[PDB]
Amino acid sequence: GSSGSSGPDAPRNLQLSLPREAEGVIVGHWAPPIHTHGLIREYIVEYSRSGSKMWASQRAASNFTEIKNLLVNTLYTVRVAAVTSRGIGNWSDSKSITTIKGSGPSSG
Repeated sequence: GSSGSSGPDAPRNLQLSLPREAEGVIVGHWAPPIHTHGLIREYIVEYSRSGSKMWASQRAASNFTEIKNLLVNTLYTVRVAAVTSRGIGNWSDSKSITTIKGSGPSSG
């Protein structure tokens, strides 16, 4: 219900990055869980703007995903969770990453 016991079920080494060829996008990466109740069907990735009660979760075949449709120069919290035949398990150590507005030259 509410209680929670941190376990290996969830992934590790959560490192959020940004595509140098895509704006308002966040590439969340992680590692496989040390162990799992059963065969891992997939990995869900939930994200929400530091200032917004709206979390968006999506399915990811690999150990990473690409969260597009985001605001540049804005703190975004990402979190991955290992899914099993049953359902979603513990949530990985949520991480924060500040987006950027293009990684090009500076002219004005």
